[PDB]
Amino acid sequence: EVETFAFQAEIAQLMSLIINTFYSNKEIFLRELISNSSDALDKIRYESLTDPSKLDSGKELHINLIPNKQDRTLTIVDTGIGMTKADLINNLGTIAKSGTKAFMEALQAGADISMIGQFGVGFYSAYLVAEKVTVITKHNDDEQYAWESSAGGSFTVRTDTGEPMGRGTKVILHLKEDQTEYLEERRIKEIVKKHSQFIGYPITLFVEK
Ligand SMILES: OCCN(CCO)c1nc(N2CCCCC2)c2nc(N(CCO)CCO)nc(N3CCCCC3)c2n1
Ligand SMILES: [Cl-]
Ligand SMILES: [Cl-]
Ligand SMILES: [Mg+2]
Ligand SMILES: [Mg+2]
Repeated sequence: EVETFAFQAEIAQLMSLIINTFYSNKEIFLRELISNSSDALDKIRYESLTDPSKLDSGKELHINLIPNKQDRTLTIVDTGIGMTKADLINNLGTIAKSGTKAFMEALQAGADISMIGQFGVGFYSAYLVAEKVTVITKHNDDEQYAWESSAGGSFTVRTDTGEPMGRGTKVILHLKEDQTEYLEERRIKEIVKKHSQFIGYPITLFVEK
């Protein structure tokens, strides 16, 4: 079964502002998702220091970037702490309420979309380049879930039946027709060097073949 939920009103409003505002500096989306992945890897490494069994689900701590020109997708894979069902459906949302509300105050008072990260809501910057986002995730304490939204006020959560990951998150960006530059090898490398040169984990760009 697939469950369907409404976004909270303020998040539906942020998503609509990110989709509708003319704004050319779209490349900042990659920094925000790599920064989220780095947070998740920090959390599992920290927890593993007092409880080594947390790494039984896998020891490697990395980020892979996987462009696919045929499917028009860009996938960010990490082996971080992953997210529970309750994270996906409400807990990460309730923590976002205040950053979302403040970011939207800041934008009306002159701030631009590139400061989204400073409010803890960088994930939604995905919607600068993607018409749909799929988030496949596995936390030690829960089962594998797929989250998915094409915006429009709702999102879905289902149990995931495909290729089981051990622990961590796959973000699948279904790119807009005019945003294929972000599948180009030299553009991904330019963006990673410019915005995220200082991440404490290996970032491997997979080449297509
Ligand atoms: O890059 C996107 C994928 N990842 C996985 C990285 O492994 C990711 N990580 C987040 N975090 C770091 C790993 C522990 C959880 C936090 C995180 N945090 C929040 N929120 C808390 C704010 O800090 C709400 C605001 O976005 N929301 C996320 N979303 C995306 C899917 C669920 C819905 C909203 C989210 N997503
Ligand atoms: Cl993760
Ligand atoms: Cl609908
Ligand atoms: Mg990510
Ligand atoms: Mg990810």
